[PDB]
Amino acid sequence: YRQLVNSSFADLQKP
Amino acid sequence: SRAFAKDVKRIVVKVGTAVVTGKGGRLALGRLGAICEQLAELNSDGFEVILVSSGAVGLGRQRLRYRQLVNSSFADLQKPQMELDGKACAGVGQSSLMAYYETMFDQLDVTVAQMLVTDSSFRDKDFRKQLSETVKAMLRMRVIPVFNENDAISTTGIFWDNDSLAALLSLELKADLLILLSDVEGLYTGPPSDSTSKLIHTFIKEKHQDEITFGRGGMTAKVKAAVNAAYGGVPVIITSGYAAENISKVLRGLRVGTLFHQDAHLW
Amino acid sequence: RYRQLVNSSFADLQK
Amino acid sequence: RLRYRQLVNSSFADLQK
Ligand SMILES: Nc1ncnc2c1ncn2[C@@H]1O[C@H](COP(=O)(O)OP(=O)(O)O)[C@@H](O)[C@H]1O
Ligand SMILES: N[C@H](CCC(=O)OP(=O)(O)O)C(=O)O
Repeated sequence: YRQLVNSSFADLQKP
Repeated sequence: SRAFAKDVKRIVVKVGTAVVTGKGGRLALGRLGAICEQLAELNSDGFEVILVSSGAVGLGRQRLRYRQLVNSSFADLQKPQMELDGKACAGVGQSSLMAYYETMFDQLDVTVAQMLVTDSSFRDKDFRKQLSETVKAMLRMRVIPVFNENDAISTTGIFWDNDSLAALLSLELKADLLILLSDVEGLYTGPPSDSTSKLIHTFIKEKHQDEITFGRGGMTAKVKAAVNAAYGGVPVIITSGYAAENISKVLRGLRVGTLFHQDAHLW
Repeated sequence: RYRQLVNSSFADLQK
Repeated sequence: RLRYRQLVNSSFADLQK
């Protein structure tokens, strides 16, 4: 979750 | 009164900011497509078309903002977000708009070329002739130029905005008409919001000039550019940019828009 | 608002 | 393309799950 909150939408696109 | 249509060959048309961008800053697809189609059919007929477009800044905001949101931490997407630099926007929006124009005109069998001139380089002497030579050659080649003020690199008391660019350009090119395509359907005796005004067919000084309300631009600059463009040749016409057929009926001799003619005292 | 943030979609963050 | 569209239209929490 911390990852999901300090990450950039683009990052979500990359595994 | 509008009788020059039997002579007009070289035409300069300007599309403002509220004619190219609709909702959200994206392109107004139908409006731009219709205007491009009419310009293409005008070019095919034999007229020489000069285009001075605008609206790159909005496209700018759009794509740049998107990129912002794309590369921004989810939580960080709530904290204050910087405002996109005006110059930075221009550098993206001009490219986007020029590419869209190129694709439409390649679909419409017309070839266009990019021509960016900064307004502070117009005091030079060699440019005064080089611009006239290059535009003459490209018009003889049946190629529609798309002039625009270069905002990516540049440097108020004086407003030398897009209207001034179009006016002084048509002063240089020795054109015939400088059509000002805008959201409104012409001049008005005050704001168009209320119902105590009237559409003005012809612009005579000592009947409407210092008797009407004039308000990065606005009609307080539109009128000041149009008067200077008018005196020195080149009658100008202001017409609504929404209507797709407006150019045709303007050039067919019909009575559409407002005239700023140097010999308007006769009419 | 963070609660709302979590609910919204990147699409919505825009507009 | 479809994955991009799915990610563009999803809830943060959904992105988590
Ligand atoms: N007679 C008038 N007096 C004052 N304001 C006017 C008058 N007629 C129109 N306006 C307003 O001024 C604005 C001028 O827009 P315009 O300068 O043509 O395009 P842009 O500002 O988007 O480049 C219009 O949106 C219109 O609402
Ligand atoms: N590049 C844009 C062109 C748009 C524009 O100039 O319209 P105007 O300020 O004359 O109403 C700008 O300089 O603001």
